Amino acid sequence: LCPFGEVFNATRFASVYAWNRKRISNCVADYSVLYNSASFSTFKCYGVSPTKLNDLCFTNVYADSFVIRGDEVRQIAPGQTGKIADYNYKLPDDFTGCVIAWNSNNLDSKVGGNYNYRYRLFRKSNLKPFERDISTEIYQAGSKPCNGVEGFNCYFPLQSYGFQPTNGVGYQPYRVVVLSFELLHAPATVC
Amino acid sequence: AIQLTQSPSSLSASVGDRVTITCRASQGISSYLAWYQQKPGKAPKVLIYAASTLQSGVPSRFSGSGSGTDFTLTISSLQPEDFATYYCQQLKSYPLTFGGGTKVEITRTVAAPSVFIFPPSDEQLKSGTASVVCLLNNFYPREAKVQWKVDNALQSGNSQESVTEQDSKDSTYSLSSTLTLSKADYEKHKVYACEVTHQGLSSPVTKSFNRGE
Amino acid sequence: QVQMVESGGGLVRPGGSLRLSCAASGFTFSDYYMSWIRQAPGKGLEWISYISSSGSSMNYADSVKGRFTISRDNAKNSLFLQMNSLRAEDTAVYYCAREFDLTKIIMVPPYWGQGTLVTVSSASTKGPSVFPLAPSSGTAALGCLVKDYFPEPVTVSWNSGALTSGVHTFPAVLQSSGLYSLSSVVTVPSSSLGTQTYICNVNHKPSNTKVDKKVEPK
Repeated sequence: LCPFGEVFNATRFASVYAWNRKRISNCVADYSVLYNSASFSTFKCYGVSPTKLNDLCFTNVYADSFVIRGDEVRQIAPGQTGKIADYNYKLPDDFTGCVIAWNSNNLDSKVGGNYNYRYRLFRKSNLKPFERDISTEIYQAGSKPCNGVEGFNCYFPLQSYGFQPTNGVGYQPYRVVVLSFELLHAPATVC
Repeated sequence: AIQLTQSPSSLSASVGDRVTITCRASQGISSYLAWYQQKPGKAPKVLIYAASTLQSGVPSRFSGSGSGTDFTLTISSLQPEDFATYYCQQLKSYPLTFGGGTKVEITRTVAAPSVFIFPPSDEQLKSGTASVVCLLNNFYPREAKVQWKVDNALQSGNSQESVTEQDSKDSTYSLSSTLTLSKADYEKHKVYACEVTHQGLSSPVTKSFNRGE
Repeated sequence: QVQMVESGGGLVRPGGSLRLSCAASGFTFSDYYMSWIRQAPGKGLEWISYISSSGSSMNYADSVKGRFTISRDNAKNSLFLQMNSLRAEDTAVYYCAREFDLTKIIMVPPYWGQGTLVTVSSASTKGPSVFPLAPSSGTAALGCLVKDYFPEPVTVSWNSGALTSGVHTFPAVLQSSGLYSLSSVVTVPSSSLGTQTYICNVNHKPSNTKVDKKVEPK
C-alpha cells in the first residue's frame, strides 16, 4: 500500500522556479485509474508507454510540482526554449517519464492575481536539465551595476504571476507535475 | 540614495537669452537623467531624457548636456512662456530623486497696469455680506500697492490679495484686490474707491463707483 | 495617444484613510515599472514609491513606509495607492509616472499623469458660493468670483470651455473665515457685449458643488 495520488490532490504548489521535488521509492502506485481521472488538460509521454508501468519496478521515481501559466504549458518538454525552459526548470533530452497539468484557474487564480507564484524571467546563462536557481540577485541588464537596488537595466529577476481569474487561458494557472525516473542500479522500489 | 545639485535655485532672464542649469549628482549615475518643466501647478513634463535626447514635439531651443555626475540644461533663446519651475531627475537607482527646483523668470519691460472696478453683486449683497473688487491685469513688474478709499476714509485690514502667475503668453501679471465687509458696513458708507500705484503708472490713477450706482 | 488619469483626492481626517487611483492606456501598461510622486504646495517634489511590471517587487519611500500601499492591476491598466493613518503633512498633489519598460532596455521618457490633490484635515468640507462681476466701461472685461469652499480645489473654466484667451485664474486667496475665496476673470471685447453670452464653470468637486453663472452688465 503506497500514497501516490497526493500532491496534485494537494492544494498549493511551488512557483515554477521554486519547483518542489519528491523522491519516491519503496512504493507501489496506480498509474491508470489515476490517469482515468483524465481531467488533465495535458498529458503525453517521452519515457515509457502510457500507463503500462503498474507492474514495473524502479530505483527512483521523481515528481516535481509547480504552477505555470497556460501558454507556459507547451514548455515542459525535452528540448525547449524560453524563460520557463531555460531559466526556471529544464527537462533533459533523455527524459524518462511524463507530465500532467490541468486548469487551476478554479483554484489558484486570486481575484487581484495570485501574486505569489512566480518565475525567473532572467538568468545570466541558462540552467541545466533539472536545475533550480532560486536567486533574488537584482539582475544586471545594463552595464552600470545595481549593488542590490532596482533601477534602470537593474531589475528584480523574478516576475510575479498575477493570476486574475478573468485571464485568457494562456494565463490561467496550470498546476504541473513531472514524473522523472532514475530506475537503475538499486533495489526494486516503486511498482 | 543619489541626491541632485540643482543649480541655480532662482533666476530671471531678459526675453531671449541663453540660460544653463547644472545638476551635479551625489553619485556617478552615467546618463540616467531626465529634465522637466512645470508650469504653475500643472503636471511636470519631460523635455530631455537619456540626459541628452529631446522629447517629441518640443522646440529645439532646449539643449540637453552632461555625463557622469555634472549635467547641464541649455536653453537657446528664452521665451515668455518658458516661465516655469524646473527639475532634473536622477534615474539610475530607484531611490528616485530630483533637484531642489529652479524657479525661472522673464525680464519684460515695465508694463502699464489695467484696472477696472466692480461692485458687490446683488446676489452677493443679499447673502448678508458685500465684497468690492479691484482689477490688476497684464502689467509688469508685479510689484504694486493698492488702497481702499471708502467715503475717502481708507480701509485698512479687510483686504484679501491674490496675484496671477506671470503670463506665459506675454509675461504680464494680474492681481486680486478683494474687499471684505458686511452688508451694514457696506451701506454705512456711500463713496467707495480703489487706488493703484505702480512703477509704470507715471502718476497714480483710480477707479470707483458709488453704493447705489 | 499616451494617457494617464489620477482620481481620488479630497478631504481625509488625520488618522483616517484614503485611496488613490491611476487609470492608464495608450501604452502597454503591464510593461512598465510604475511609480508615484507628491509635492508639498509650492515645495519640492518627492518620490514616494514604485511597483514592478509584474507586481513582483515594490518599495515605499521612508516618509510613508508601510503606512501607504502601492498596487497595480495588470489587466485593467491601473496603478493604485491606499493611504492610511494619514497626516496633515501627507497633504500634497499626487502624481503617477510610467518609467521602466522591460520590453526594451533603452531609456523610456517617463509619462506623468496630471496629478491629484490630497489634503488631510478634520475641519470638514463646504461648498463654494459663486458670484458674477458685470462689465462697466475702453474695451471692457468681466469675470466671476467664488467664495467660501473647503478644501481646495475649484475649477477654472469659461464659456463652457470655449474661452482660454485672457482667462486670468486666480490663486485661491484663503480667508480669515478659514475658507477659500478666489476668482477667474477675463478681458472681454467690449464690442461683443450684446452678441455673446458669458458663463463661468466652477467645480468644487470635494463638496460636489458644481455650478454655472451668467455674467451680463447692469
